[PDB]
Amino acid sequence: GGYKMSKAVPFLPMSPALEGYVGAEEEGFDPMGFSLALDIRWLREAELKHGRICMLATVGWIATDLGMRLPGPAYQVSTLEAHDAMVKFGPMAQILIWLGIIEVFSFLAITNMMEGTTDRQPGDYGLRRLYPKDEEGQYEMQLKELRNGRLAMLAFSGIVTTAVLTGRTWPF
Amino acid sequence: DFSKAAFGSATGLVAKAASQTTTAIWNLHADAHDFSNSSYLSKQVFAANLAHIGVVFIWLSGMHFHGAYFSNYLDWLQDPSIAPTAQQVSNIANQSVLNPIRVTSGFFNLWLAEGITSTYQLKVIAAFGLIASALCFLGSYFHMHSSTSFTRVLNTKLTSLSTHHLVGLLGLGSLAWAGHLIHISLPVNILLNAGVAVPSPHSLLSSKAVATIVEQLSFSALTSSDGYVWQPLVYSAMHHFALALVLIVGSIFLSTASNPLMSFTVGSSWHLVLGVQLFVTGTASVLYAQMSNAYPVYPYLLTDHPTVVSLFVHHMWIGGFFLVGAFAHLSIGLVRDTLPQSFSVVLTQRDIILGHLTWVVAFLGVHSFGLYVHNDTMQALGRPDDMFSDNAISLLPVFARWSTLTLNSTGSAVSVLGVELSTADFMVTHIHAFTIHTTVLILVKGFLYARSSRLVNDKYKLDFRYPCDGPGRGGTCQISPWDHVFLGLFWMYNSISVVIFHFFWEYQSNLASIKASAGGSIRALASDFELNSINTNGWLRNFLWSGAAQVIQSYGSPLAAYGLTFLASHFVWALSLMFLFSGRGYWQELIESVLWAHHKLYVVPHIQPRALSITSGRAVGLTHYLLGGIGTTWSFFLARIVATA
Amino acid sequence: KETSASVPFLPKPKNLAGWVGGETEFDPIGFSNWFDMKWLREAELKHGR
Amino acid sequence: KNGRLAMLAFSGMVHHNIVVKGALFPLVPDGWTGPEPWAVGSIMNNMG
Amino acid sequence: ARRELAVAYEDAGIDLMDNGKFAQGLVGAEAAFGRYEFDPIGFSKYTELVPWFREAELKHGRIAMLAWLGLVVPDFVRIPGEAYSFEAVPRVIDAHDALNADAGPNFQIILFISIVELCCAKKVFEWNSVETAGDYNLTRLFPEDDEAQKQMRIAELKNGRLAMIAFGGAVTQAVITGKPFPWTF
Amino acid sequence: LPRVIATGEVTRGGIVTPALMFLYTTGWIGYAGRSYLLRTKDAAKEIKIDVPLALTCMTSAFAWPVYSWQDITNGRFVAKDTEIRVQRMHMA
Amino acid sequence: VLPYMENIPRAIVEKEALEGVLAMTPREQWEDPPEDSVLYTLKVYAETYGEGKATKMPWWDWLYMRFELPDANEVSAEKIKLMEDDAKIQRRMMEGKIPLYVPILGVPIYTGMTLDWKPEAELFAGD
Amino acid sequence: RKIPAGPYSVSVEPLRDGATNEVSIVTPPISSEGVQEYLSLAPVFFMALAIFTSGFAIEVLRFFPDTRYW
Ligand code: CLA
Ligand code: CLA
Ligand SMILES: CC1=C(C/C=C(\C)CCC[C@H](C)CCC[C@H](C)CCCC(C)C)C(=O)c2ccccc2C1=O
Ligand code: SF4
Repeated sequence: GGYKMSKAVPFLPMSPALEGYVGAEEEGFDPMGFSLALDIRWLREAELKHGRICMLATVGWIATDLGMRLPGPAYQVSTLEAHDAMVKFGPMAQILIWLGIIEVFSFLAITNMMEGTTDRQPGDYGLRRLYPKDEEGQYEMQLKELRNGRLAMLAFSGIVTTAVLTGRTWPF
Repeated sequence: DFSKAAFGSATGLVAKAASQTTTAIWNLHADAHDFSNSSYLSKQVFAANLAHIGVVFIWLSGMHFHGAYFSNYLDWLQDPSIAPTAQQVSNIANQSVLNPIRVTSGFFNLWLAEGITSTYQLKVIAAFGLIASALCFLGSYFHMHSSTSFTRVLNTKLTSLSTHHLVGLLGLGSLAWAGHLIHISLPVNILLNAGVAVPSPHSLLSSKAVATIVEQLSFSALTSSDGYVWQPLVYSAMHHFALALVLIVGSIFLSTASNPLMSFTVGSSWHLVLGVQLFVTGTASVLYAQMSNAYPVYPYLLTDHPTVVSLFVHHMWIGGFFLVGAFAHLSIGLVRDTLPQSFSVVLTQRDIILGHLTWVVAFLGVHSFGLYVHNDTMQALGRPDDMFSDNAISLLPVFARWSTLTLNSTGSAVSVLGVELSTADFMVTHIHAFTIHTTVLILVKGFLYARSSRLVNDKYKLDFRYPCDGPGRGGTCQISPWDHVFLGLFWMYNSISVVIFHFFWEYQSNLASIKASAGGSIRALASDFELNSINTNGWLRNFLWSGAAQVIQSYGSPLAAYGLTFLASHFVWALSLMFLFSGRGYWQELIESVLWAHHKLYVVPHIQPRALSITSGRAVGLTHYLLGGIGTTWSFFLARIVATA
Repeated sequence: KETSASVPFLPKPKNLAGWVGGETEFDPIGFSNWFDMKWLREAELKHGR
Repeated sequence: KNGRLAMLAFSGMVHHNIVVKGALFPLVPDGWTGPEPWAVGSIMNNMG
Repeated sequence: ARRELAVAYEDAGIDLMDNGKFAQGLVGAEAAFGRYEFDPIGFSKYTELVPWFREAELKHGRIAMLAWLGLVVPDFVRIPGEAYSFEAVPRVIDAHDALNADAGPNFQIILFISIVELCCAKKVFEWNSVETAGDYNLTRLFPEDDEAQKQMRIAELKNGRLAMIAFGGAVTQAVITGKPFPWTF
Repeated sequence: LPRVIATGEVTRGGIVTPALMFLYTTGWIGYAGRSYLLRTKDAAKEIKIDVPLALTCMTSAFAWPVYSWQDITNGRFVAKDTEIRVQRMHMA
Repeated sequence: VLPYMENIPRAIVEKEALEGVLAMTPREQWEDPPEDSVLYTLKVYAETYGEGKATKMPWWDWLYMRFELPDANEVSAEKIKLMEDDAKIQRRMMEGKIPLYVPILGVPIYTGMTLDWKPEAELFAGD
Repeated sequence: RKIPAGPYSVSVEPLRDGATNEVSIVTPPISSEGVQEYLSLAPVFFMALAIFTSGFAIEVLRFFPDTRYW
């Protein structure tokens, strides 16, 4: 009759800030109501940035702990001490500089989408490529991106936690 | 929207041509925190308080960060006798001489009293301090922009506020600190004093550690628990537990149904609460300054003399400043209230109270400084037996030399604290009393002559801060309660400067006396303070000129920074003299000539150059005077006590 | 609405319309809106030369 | 386009000569094993 | 008449009126002989927070039921693993001060309870009425009709209160005695 | 202790080159400020700095020594004494 | 009394609390309380809540209202109105005879005697 | 706004009916134009200029200690 409920948390009404977004029509999981207090566009931007970063980080850890190593004597360090040896070596600051450039332009994207100067969607950066033309295909692809991002966030969290606890490669 | 309103004060400043002057900028700064009476005044006050709490949390996080990364805290743990340094100085310009700066804030002793043994713990505390500061900033934002009006907290919900502060904040904080002491600050100090390594602090909360290793509840433990660095923590834990119990019990056994702020407006109620709170905080700061060297509470604290001196002097200065601000805000609340009929008895005994205090101040000043000048004259005339000293006319403080009472199972503090007083102590204590009385005279006069006076009869129409009423009636400059606080700040500076001089000379005299050797047991007088602090010449020679050798011969040494700050403090203090002695009109005419020079070259600034207003000039002069004097004393004390101790 | 050809996630910068290299309309920060385009083009050409 | 390319290229040449501490053309000398870590202090050099 | 939660939330919030009944018509008095409208102190007079009181009572009863069961069962069978064996932790009350800290299990349980309680905090504050109270939409085997629903609600309430009191005297009966499931001396 | 030779000879530790460098830098500063005030004849733009225009003036004041002298000799630098607020209260 | 102070639910404010608020508020102050007065917030919550008006409110708004409204005892108890009446009678009397306090330990301690501070001959004489 | 709330408030009106599933973003409604205007203030702009000048002097002193090229 009313108060469209969260399909994930069935005892809490879905936050109206979730309407029109990818993960709302099937999950709608906002129990703490962050979207009620924070701008849902910013939250989606943060979620997708985290998901993409974690999806890169998970495969990076997989490669580094499987023996995939760049051809250099300085690069022959384990993943645990990788982000101390590479910090001292220099490339960590280099990656920081380039990601800082990319993130400054991402800041421009965010501070242009909020004022309406662009019709840019939160996670959108313009990379269509493997993007369906049909709207249903676009929605399903965005849902796949979000689910993979969340899964890899949790996966990388577990990977780093278990690797620090018990120093091993990855299957543990 | 909100960003637009962030510079809203500047937009209003430029909107009207009347506010396109530098005086408008100075007013914008002076009226920054002067939250005007409105429906959201209480929200503004509470949010500002929470923002200040966040700022203090930033400061604490920075201090713990310096302890973690830029301090020799571990080396100090291994050897408390070494110099505690917690501020690295990079090699820029030529400042490399002072690279390790001996910090005298007592953070090392505090952290040792907290059971902190690893710099990782300091890193964690710094991170949590940053988190707490972020939370405080979030809460301050929220309260300013989205929360309750808070207008009921001082009149309607004052019972709830007071009861919460009594039970929850104070009592529960004391109880939690007692638990922290008993559980991780006592055992860690035990295992450090015994040198038997320290486990993780959480492992002490195991119910299998010394908590149940032995159930004996007195001074008896493994091997020989005879550490006297540890007993002050035991006493502190007992004190906190007892204080929590008495606070919790008395809060529910107290009336608290008496709010004296019913008759005051919300703004005046806030100002009066701020005044009484400042009075309490200032007297608490002074009490702590006395008790820091009166009673040992931190591990290896008394051994670190620069830390003791710095704690005493800093807390004395803060107490004096807050005591002055107490009367400042009492005056603000009285003069800004529509019907402040509550102070009717004191506003009707205005002249009686003021004149009796005037006689008290006159009597104390003539007597104390006449004892000093009489000693100076007699010593100059070669009449040491006519002076006021132990070997002469003796002004023995008899009222000090008695605390005997029925025992009833007590000890220690049942006496004069094991210290004998002499004529010099009597005279300097009377000097302290006179200076305190004069500061109180100025502040009380500002409070009483705030709404009206025999000279100007409508001073309440002039608000709290005004330059004057005019050159009429012979001259009415400095009649405002603000100007009375302005003069009381100078007299507080004088009082606290004499107090810290007395403390520092007594401390150095005691250090020299205990450096008898061991065999030397007739200190006669010696006691350089007791023998020489009876003349103004005695002070000028054996304290100021004598101890200035450390601060003026500090060039090329790590105390060269203290020497440079000594010079800069003198410079700022003479600049204050510039601001205080001069007047606004002259500088306005000078600026007129300079502005003609500008206009001649088509420069023509539109924010018209105006010299500082009369009150602004007085405030700048007072700020520079306090900065210069306090900085001179700071550099002098720190150089003297670090080089020689 | 209109977006820059080079940076699809940013608005199309104005003042780049009639210019030699303006068809790619690359100006994320947007010095076009702040400064004279003639001076910016002169500076770019001089730097390149 | 040539101007932009040469601006970036000249910056690269200068900083290559900085990192290698040598001539531009003998790129990545024998036994390179990466550039030497940068000298002079920083906020992270004093354990920031 | 369970009033499916989606339409039940239409009357949520802090109700300011008074139903005129006992504690806002809550199920639970429902004693053996008649109705035991207990409320001796008078917390039910504070009518606006009566749904809050029901939520607190239901949460306490559920946590109790689980805790009494979870200090009865382990005295018979333990989880496979050396850290939970009958020799490593001789008594169930020792299980608290046996793992804790950096052993993992108890901290994980606390973490997950905190997460599930923070996620369901929007149910307690806001979205909480007289009818909803403790309804977390876990009905499933909640019988239909109306009197059957009342009987199951009163069964839950009586069992929860009984388990609260039982757990109290159980942790008490185990600290003063240190014995298996029958905690008699 | 090494000395500074302020005679005017171009020597090691002299004053002519530091004097020229400072004078150029501060003429740059003053001309940038004066240009901003001339192109922003408004107290609003004084309290609220027009950052593009301010930096335009700052980077454009590099030619101060020659532009200033051209304005001085062409009458656009100084102001006629009869057109500015000059002190004549004595009724001169 | 005023129409909006009629049949106010106990949830918004207690009956004793409402009576105390009215007792401590001047009669002419009603019908238009100042923004910073307790009666103004009590009025604002008196409408939009009760009888045919909105009978429910969100939990955060309930917390707001509870923070912004008195709770009868210890805040608007009859003893508090008695003390306020005593204080106003005191201030009325001091225009005349003044109670005698003495500052003991720096705090004025009431003695129990009331002075004749009013001059015998010249009312406005300062001596 | 019958409930007395401060100017520039992100607070919903506390006079609401039964629990509302509404979106009330507690974040300051700032503006990019407004932020740029604020950072262009004379205090902000000139303190940033002073910081830039001071840091430039710091770096010149670091990489060219003393006046070695006098
Ligand atoms: C709990 C402490 C506290 C609080 C909350 C307040 C709050 C207030 N005071 Mg107050 N005051 C206090 C303590 C306090 N005071 C004390 C202790 C004194 C005695 C010294 C005073 C003396 C005082 C006077 C005389 C006046 C106020 C006024 C005010 C009001 C406006 C303040 C303002 O706009 O300043 C804005 C902030 C500043 C001006 C800060 C500028 C920096 C100061 C001037 C010097 C700091 C120098 C610094 C320490 C050294 C620099 C470092 C060095 C190394 C270079 C406000 C209600 C004014 C008023 O009208 O009240 C209604 C007023 O006229 N106060
Ligand atoms: C105000 C502080 C002060 C005090 C207490 C003294 C005290 C003294 N000075 Mg001295 N002196 C002072 C300042 C002071 N000096 C200063 C500033 C100078 C520099 C000019 C000097 C220069 C000086 C010289 C050059 C000499 C002294 C000498 C003396 C001694 C004798 C003075 C004398 O004849 O008494 C006179 C006293 C009185 C006339 C009585 C006045 C006090 C009465 C008792 C007040 C009573 C009030 C009463 C209780 C009110 C209530 C009444 C009501 C109940 C009815 C005496 C110890 C002489 C000496 O060598 O002796 C050791 C001496 O030759 N003084
Ligand atoms: C000098 C003076 C002025 C003139 C003061 C003015 C015009 C204030 C402007 C001074 C500027 C703002 C100084 C800026 C700071 C200095 C450059 C020093 C700080 C920075 C250095 C340490 C590098 C008064 O207006 C005045 C008014 C009433 C009584 C006495 C006086 C008074 O003595
Ligand atoms: S000198 Fe200054 S403060 Fe004194 S009366 Fe004249 S104008 Fe007022």
